[PDB]
Amino acid sequence: MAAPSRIGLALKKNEQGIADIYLDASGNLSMVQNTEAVGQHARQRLMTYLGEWFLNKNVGVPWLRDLLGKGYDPVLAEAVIKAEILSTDGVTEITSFSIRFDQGRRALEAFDIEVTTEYD
Amino acid sequence: MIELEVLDESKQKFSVILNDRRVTIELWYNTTNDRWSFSLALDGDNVVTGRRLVTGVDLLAPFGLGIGALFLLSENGEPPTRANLPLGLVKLYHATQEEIDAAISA
Amino acid sequence: MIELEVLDESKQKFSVILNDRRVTIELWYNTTNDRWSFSLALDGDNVVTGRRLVTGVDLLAPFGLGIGALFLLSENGEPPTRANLPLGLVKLYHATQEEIDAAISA
Amino acid sequence: MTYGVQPTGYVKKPLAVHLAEIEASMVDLFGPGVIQTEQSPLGQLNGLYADLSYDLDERGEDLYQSFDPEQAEGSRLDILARYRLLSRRAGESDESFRRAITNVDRARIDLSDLSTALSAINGVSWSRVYVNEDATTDADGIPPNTVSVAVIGGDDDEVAQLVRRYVVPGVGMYGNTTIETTIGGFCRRIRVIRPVLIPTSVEIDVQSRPLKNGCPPPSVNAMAAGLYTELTGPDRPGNGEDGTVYLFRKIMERLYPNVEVVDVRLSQAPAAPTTPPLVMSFFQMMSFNADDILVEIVP
Amino acid sequence: MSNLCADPEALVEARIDEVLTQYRESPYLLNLIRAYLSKLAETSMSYCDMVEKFDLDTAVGDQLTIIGRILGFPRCHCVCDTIPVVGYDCGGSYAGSYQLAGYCEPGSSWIHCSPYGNSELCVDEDEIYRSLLKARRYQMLGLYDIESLHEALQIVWGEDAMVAETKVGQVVVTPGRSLTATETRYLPIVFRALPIAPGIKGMIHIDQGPIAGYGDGWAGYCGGDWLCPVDPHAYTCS
Amino acid sequence: MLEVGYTPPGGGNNIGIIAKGKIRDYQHDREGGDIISTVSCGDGDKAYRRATISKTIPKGTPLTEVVDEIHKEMKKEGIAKGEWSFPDKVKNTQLKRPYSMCGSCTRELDTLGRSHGFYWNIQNETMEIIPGNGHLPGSLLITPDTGLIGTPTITDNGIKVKALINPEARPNRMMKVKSQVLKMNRKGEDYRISEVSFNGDNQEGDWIMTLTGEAIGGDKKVDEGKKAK
Repeated sequence: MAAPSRIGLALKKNEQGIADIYLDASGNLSMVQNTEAVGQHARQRLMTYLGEWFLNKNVGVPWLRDLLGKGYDPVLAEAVIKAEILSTDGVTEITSFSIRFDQGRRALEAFDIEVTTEYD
Repeated sequence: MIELEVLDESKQKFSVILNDRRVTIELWYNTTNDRWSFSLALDGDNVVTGRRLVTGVDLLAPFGLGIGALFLLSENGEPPTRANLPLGLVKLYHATQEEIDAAISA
Repeated sequence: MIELEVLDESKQKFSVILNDRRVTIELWYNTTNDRWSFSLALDGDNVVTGRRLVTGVDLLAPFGLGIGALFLLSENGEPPTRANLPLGLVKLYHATQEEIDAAISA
Repeated sequence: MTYGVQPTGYVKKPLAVHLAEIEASMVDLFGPGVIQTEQSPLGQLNGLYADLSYDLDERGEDLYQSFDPEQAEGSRLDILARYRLLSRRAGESDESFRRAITNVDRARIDLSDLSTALSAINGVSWSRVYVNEDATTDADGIPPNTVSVAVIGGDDDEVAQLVRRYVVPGVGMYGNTTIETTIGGFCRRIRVIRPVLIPTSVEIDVQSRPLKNGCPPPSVNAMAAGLYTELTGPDRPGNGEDGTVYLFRKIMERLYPNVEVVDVRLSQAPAAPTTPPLVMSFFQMMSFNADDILVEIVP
Repeated sequence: MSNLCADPEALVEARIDEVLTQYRESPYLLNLIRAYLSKLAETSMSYCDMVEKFDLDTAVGDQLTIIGRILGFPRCHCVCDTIPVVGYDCGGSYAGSYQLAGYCEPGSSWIHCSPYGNSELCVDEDEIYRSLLKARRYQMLGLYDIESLHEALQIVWGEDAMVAETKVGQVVVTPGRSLTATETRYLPIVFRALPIAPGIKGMIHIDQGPIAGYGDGWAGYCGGDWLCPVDPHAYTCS
Repeated sequence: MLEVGYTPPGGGNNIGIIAKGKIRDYQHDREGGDIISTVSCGDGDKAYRRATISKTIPKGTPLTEVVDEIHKEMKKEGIAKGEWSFPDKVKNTQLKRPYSMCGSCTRELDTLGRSHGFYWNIQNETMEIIPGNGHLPGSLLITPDTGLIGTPTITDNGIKVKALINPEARPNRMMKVKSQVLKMNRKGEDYRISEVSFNGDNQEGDWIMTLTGEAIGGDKKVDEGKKAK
């Protein structure tokens, strides 16, 4: 039972840093494939706020309920990020994870996150 | 007409009621040539055996079984492969003689 | 005659024996025009579909279905609304033909 | 805006026009360098949404034809007729019921309300409406300023209660059957015609005229059965209609154009067929039997 | 009712509001969605012209034909009349057996037209078929009285029309104005649409001018004329 | 009337009639000190006893006017008319010889069924008729996202599915059943409804219903099963 093939509209960050649909050099819409598709879908999942979608209030990440506020906690942040990445279809495991916090900027930074998809 | 599901299994066997007959259809993949073959039993007797599944034609026309037509379709005539037939990129359909007649009359 | 209860649901369905026929009524709210609509099926057959609920008229008159009159009423003749129909400020009634005749003769 | 509701009807925007508009929108969005070929990711999307737009056009045409009796069908055909408060007959087809709503000629749009309400009565097999609106009696025997009704079947109470409300006070009725009616105590005597059926025996001599030696005329029974059907249909001969050679020829050639009617012969049964015309009075009608009709091919 | 629909740009943006935050500023994705949805919204707007295109006071063309077939008064009728035929009279004049048309006549018909081949004069002008339908509304309801026949005639012909006499079985009407040729040719169809009780014969004034006599509402020496009812031959050649 | 359903703190009302009762027999009971009132009711039970008809019926008469005739007497006893769908062989049959009726309506109703192979039944004071191989319009979904408990249990012909009582489930209708097991059981989705079972409680025993359905074939016909003469 090999991993099924996936495809979705590709998103590339424009000069403002905002991810948008892209047409490749040939001029036709760029579609990402098996592993890039999963990575980008995982990103689009992480970028959603819980209750934002009007047809399904159960989708999204509870950023504003759990992390954004007066409560810096690496354990809960790691749990939330890992849960949302793992629930993405096509993702098998996370092999590494680091989290740190910049008080000066009040920035919660998760980095060195290695993801293994079903395509190996 | 009715669409017949194909499982993602090299060999499989289901039963369907067509024109008030119990029909047992058994599909098996031939890897040496990369194709699907089907056997058909009417009321326990294998009347058809070892026939290739091909697109765009009535697979039962030669036999006069009285159970209508079985045929494969696809978006652009792509042949039914191991991966294509379970995924539904190529589909298996049954239609009755009555429906075939009415469609021709259309 | 009888009063037919309306739930506070934008789409609801129920069944009632009107003149000893099983009549299934489906109400659904149309937000774009802010109005309730009913489909009516007589014993599993859909006979009326997509009619608007309007006060002060017999809703089934055009069809000659033989199941009496189905009409809506309100104290000051308001039109039925998403809020006002479930609250009972507008009431759905079924009147039998004999009762209608008796009132007309009285 | 040549599309949509136009003085000639609902004009449909072609699918190709839809797809061209979508492509023109996408060229402005992505530039002249975009690829939209029918097999590309963007071309496929344009195809799907062009199909959806054309399907919306289809719904628009449906909604426009739902108000047109010539296309309306079923319960909405009944709702359209409810404008004149007409009603359908049991087992009546859409063709039949649309002819009533449209009043296809009718030869006199007046008194069509009475003609159709009459036909809507239960039991009325055949009905016909006549008028003599001059200051003189017509050759048919109707006095001046009179309305005559011929009906087969239906109870007299219902027929008369219906005719009374269509025929105004001050206008008489001509007929052979009298029905006494009462509304509010005032009694008007409604006279209608219940045509007396005279059994007619019919013998036809025909010739065969094959159109370019092709399909030959059908068998004698296949012609007598058809002629009986034609004479028993809703277009059956009316009251006061004498049986003539013309009347039967106009039916025989029409049904079977490859046949020349040479000699019609008619009689009042059981008397022997003879030379037409067979005179029927205004109260008499010809009634035919599936056996009495005979057709013979002559060399 | 009121405005059934709104501008497509309003509906499309109402839906764009429901996009996610991560896409709120994706001009290519948002504009793609706008391109795909604005076309559907625009296609559906075209329906909001199936609302007053059937208004009896302003309908034209097929919308007026549909109303006519609802009311049971078709656009064309069998008559005893040599309908003018579109064609050439060999220039100056040719003997022939037809009459010819010159780009402005209600009797628009060719040799090969089916209604013409069986004597069906067909009403082409909307301003006359509309009046005929408005009058047919009265036959519909059976409003045979004078108080209604007068409004039937006002709509068909004009403010000067009137109903003159009620003999035994015979009722006279007058437009109250000289008729144009189009109206004269369509006259036999007007008497099939007017609300006159069956069994009673409709007449017409000869000069189509207001009738004279005594009382409050008529015309005197100047403008009036002596009555003369004549048969319009609405249903017969005779 | 026995009205069952769900009344969640939000939502609304799901309560409908699952059995309309003419009391059969009641009896109180002490368990400790309690008093449990064990009711049994009647289904068309006035028609199963007091409905007797009176019929001379002549030749030539079609084969349904007298289902109306028998329903006249069954209606004297307060029975409503449901959906009647006869076999096609039945709809078109006429008569050579006259049609005795003296005695008991239900008795020769049964001989009706055994004689043209059709079903008739009374469902809450409403009488329906279907063919043996057919069913009536009206479909109902049963999935692990729509009230499915365990298996869509597979059987020779169709299935037997448990679910939460939720009132629509009537005999002689269609149920579309989905799960993660039926796919590898290759069993279809649409089934007629033949048996209905309601067991429930207000405190502990949740509302449970069990539906037995005989599978519809590709021909839109029910898998009847071999009727043994």
